[PDB]
Amino acid sequence: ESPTSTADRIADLAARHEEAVVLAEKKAADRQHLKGKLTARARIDLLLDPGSFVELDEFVRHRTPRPYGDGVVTGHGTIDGRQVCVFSHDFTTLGGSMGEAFGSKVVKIYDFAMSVGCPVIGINDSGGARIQEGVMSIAYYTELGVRNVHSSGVIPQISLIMGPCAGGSVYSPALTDFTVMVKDISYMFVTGPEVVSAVMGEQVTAEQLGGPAVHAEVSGNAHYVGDDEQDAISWVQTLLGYLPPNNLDPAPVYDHDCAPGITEADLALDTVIPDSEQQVYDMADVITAVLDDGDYLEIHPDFARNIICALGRVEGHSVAVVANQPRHLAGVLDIDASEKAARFIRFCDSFNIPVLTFMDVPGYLPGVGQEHQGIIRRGIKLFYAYAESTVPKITVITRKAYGGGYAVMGSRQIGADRVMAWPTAEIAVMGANSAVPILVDDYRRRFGNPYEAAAHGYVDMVISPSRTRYEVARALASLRNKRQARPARKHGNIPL
Amino acid sequence: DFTTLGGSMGEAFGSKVVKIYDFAMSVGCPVIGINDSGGARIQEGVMSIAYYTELGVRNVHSSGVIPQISLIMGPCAGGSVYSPALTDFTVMVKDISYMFVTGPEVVSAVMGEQVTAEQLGGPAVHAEVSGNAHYVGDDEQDAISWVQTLLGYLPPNNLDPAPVYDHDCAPGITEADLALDTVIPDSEQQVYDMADVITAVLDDGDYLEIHPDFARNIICALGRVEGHSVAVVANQPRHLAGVLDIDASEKAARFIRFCDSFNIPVLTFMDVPGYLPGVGQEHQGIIRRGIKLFYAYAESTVPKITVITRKAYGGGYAVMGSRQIGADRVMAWPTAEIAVMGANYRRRFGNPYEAAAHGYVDMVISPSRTRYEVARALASLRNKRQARPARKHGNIPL
Amino acid sequence: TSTADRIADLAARHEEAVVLAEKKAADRQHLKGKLTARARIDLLLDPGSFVELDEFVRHRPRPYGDGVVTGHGTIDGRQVCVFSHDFTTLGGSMGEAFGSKVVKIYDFAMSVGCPVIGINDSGGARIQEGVMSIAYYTELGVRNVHSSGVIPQISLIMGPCAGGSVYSPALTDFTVMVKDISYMFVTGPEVVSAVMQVTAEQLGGPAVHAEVSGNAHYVGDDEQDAISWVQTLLGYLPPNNLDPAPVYDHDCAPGITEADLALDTVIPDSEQQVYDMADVITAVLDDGDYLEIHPDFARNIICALGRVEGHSVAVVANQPRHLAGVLDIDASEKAARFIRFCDSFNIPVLTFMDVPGYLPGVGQEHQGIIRRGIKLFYAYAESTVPKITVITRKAYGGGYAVMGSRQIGADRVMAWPTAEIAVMGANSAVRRRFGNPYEAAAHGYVDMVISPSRTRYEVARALASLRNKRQARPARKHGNIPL
Repeated sequence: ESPTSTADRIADLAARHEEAVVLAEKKAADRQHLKGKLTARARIDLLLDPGSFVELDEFVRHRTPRPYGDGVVTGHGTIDGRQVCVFSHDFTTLGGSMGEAFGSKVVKIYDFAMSVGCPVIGINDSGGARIQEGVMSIAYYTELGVRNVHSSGVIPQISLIMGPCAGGSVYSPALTDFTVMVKDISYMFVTGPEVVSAVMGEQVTAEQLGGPAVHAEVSGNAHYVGDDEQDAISWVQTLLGYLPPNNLDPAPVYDHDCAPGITEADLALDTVIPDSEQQVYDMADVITAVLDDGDYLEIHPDFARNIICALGRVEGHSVAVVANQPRHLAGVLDIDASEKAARFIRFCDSFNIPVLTFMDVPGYLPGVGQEHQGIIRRGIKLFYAYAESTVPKITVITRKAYGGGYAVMGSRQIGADRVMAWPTAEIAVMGANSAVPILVDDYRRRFGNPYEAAAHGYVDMVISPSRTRYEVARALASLRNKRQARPARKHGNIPL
Repeated sequence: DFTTLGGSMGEAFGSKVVKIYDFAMSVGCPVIGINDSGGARIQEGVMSIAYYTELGVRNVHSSGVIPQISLIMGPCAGGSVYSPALTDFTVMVKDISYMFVTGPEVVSAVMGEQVTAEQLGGPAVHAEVSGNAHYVGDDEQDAISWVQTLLGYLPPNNLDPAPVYDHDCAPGITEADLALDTVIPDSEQQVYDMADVITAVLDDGDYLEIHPDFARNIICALGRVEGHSVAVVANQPRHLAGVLDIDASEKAARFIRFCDSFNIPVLTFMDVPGYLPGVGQEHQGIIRRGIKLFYAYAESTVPKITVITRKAYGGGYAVMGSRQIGADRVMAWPTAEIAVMGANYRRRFGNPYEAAAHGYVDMVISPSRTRYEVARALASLRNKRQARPARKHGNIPL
Repeated sequence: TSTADRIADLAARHEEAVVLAEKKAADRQHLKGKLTARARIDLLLDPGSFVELDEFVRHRPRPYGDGVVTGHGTIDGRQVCVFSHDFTTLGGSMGEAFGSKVVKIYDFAMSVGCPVIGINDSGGARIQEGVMSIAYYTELGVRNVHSSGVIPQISLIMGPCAGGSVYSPALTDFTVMVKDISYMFVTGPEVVSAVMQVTAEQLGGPAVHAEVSGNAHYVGDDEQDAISWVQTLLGYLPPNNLDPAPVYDHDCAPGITEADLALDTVIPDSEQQVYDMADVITAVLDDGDYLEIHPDFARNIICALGRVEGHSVAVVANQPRHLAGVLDIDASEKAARFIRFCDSFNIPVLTFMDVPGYLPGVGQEHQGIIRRGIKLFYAYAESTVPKITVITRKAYGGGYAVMGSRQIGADRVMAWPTAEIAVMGANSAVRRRFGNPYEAAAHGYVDMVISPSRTRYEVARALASLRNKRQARPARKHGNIPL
């Protein structure tokens, strides 16, 4: 019911707003704080620019307790001045459970984001499906999932996991481009610990089964884990600072403080590669020499540490970095590193971010484990990602460049636009220990260098390492107007 | 030709394969590669790698453009695996073929593992464990025959139509159809063979099965209805109660995306209780890998018909070609149980009628009618046109 | 339970949903001289071709189907989608379940590109559902707008159709009502009389919309005739705006016939004597037959679909038997929308012209003959389908400009020796020297001057010569036609 008078309806609206927000927030704060968690609205407030939030569907209700908003807070705002859409589950209101009203609110802000081409950040903290709504619940899960698939590579999609996330709740995060978890308040699994322990013979805790560390290091479902909710939200904002709003519009360009000439940071790369091939180096020291301010945002820091995927800038422009890391498993490629880099590269290609590869790859990790778990069809994903991509590709060969690993890591035949090799680059069909299908020191002298590849034009230049920053910046600037045609098809058939 | 220079990859060799692949892309016809190689020609150094890469690149730019089929009829190691891995179907032959990125010499010298080539990457390994092999022939005649039969279902390319064959379906109800009224057991812990339903519906009771020895809890096959190519994805309760898991999800997911690329409609037979639980499945990444099948269904635009024979719980029901994921026609049997969960109640909710009340299902039929209604739906959907997101490509989880 | 028991349980609800519901519905509808929703679906579609969807959908008394029968089928072998309100169940009123069923049939028809036939017989909005009903009305309306010119849309009005119920029929391409059993109005006679005293038939009965308002393109004597009318109409149309129209075999005489020669005498000698333009049209079309649109509305103009050599042809022709064939508001809007529809579905336009000018008067000017008569000019100029024009007699000023003259875009314009193509008539220019087509012919504004007996023969040839016509269109979301 409503009042009749105009002033009384304005007052009545103020009362319902008071109940739906101010009251609902006080009380949610009490229940969440005793579990070390923030409220849906506190997270929205930390994520968005102050004063930018426009809340939608504040007075939506389900159709049979009927709290305003139905357990999710939705709307849009800005992050560092650029528009974004937002939803944030309220775990304290009907469990943040997936219902038709809840789901319709999330569907609307997703439709809006697709309509204007802006990113979507989902803040997840849910008790799961709303069982009393029966199959209706499933329908809306599927609706949201379908939008994720139709937004994939169109608008950036980021998932923050800041509470329970089980069952159908895992479906939308799984389809977004980045999933960010938080240290002690989040977990993630399709099937829960109690039923795993009831049908399978396994007694496991929620954190052992699908805690943050599991997905950051073992399954690879988590691209970053924040120490606290603030650290995760900050990571998300920093990531958005590298991305375009959509796959058509340009990425942001920032002012820079790049040295035009040789610096001591540049001269340090002349000694970064050890004399002995037993000794490794930290690729990060190479990467930081090239990127603006020596800084980058690392994707999957704790997953497949034998390869680095990161976003940085050169002369104020977004650049994606993929680099073999000799500090872990000698920088060989394997299943985890290949899927890690493969999806990173395909994402950057969709949103027109050029890829800067630093190569030092001795080969693949050999064992029964790798073959039986499918290194062929899963390692080939990185080949597919490189060959499919049309963004500018610049490749710096620092050391090992053996066989298929060399082929995959942004070689010129796979589509790289500029390939430079240091004199430490060893570009060969295989190492000298493997080439005894026909003394290994002699082979090492003839072929442990880039000059056969350079002689065939497979690399474009062989430079002193200190020139790297400079040449990368040149190559990048020369490639910004690149246009490359794509095969005509509904889509490819990438191995899965 | 393995007997000539080891059948090894070089610039001349490689340029010959480059020329035939360029031709096939040029006229839009399928490519069948027959592999039997000692590997890279090391005397040619990086040249060999370059050409491997060239062929790989062509495979990627042909993916979803022309059907690509790889027969592995011998050794296939190192660089040799790259092109087969990128084609759409890999067919091996027992006793004579194997595939691995790194060979046993290096596995033992680097990892301390003593394994033979056949244990490391033999046909059984790739047909049953890794999934790299979509079919393994007993002999070469059987593998070649399999490849030709497969081609008989497929269009030459992603624009031209698939072949249509002469037909012999009985116009009215048969006893094979009426047999489906009895296939679902009364007792719910008792299973049935989903293959009997599939063979009841398809022409000649026949289908060419993809990945027969891999993830047998799901069936992927090509068959025909009234002479037209139809792709079948079906839960098989004979293995793991028809549960979904990592292997089944990736198997069906790629099958569906390939069929979508070449305009083959997808007919789903649903009977899924849920997902396989365990530390194994979660830590091996069931979230991001199981979701691949959801991506495949939701992305696809070919006609999709779904027959719900029995269990239809939660996310399993969502993924298996529900209407909300994009299916154009969804019919349910009276044995269909469409609910959020099973018993985590059974009398009021163990049936298709709440989903039917919401229009989430289009149809509740006696099973003997399935073949007929499926045929009608398929024929009614051949002119389907559906728009696709504008993008270079999506960002499917890998 | 048991598997056999669930099959039997399903048989019980199926009989409950259709057979028992059908006999009660048939009773309550026969009590008003109307057939059932399912009976009409069965008269419309090919026997046994109907596939019903959403048979057990229920709202949130809960009857199966929620008061509308939805599905798809074939008409004379070609696929069509159909919905049919059941007035006896919950008033055949618009609710969310009801609405979702028609939305699904509409989505399907848009998806496969086949026509939609809606059969309307509704108590209006389901008030108990509040705004939900409006929401769903709107959904359906939007789909009509996005189907407009994409798939043929036909509305059968076979009972009450008031309030929100009028919105979707108004947006379809053809609305057909039935004598004595149907009516249409935005607001009902109750409130209309409460600000004025009127009955439903005088406010919005079929005769009103067939002759006065123009909302009804045809009125059937009974339901069977209206349905037959719709099937005959679909036999002329493509399934959608991309795929070709049906082509039938014919037995056209290859040479000049006596039927052809009868037109040499059809135009009277003295210019105050009028003729029946229909005799010319029937001389040109296959079997002397055509399907007339808006037969009782603006009868100074004829709009019809016929065939030449088995191919669909649209005919727009001035009719001197009514208002001497002048153009007016009603005739302009009728012909204009017919032409735009035919252009959307790639049906060529055959014009027969005998136009002395416009109907004069305060009535016509004050009600906007400028902005509404100009719609027909827009329709001709916008259209890109082949346009063939036969000028039988009067060809005066803007009237001649509008009916498919060559400068407005016609591809072939032939004139009889009785054609008087002039800037204005004899009385207004202050004529024996100008009462003829030859200054127009001398300028090439007409392409040929023929003896009337040649008409059919040249028309057919022109038609056959133009099937591969392509014409570029302005780059725009859409135009700004006057409304």
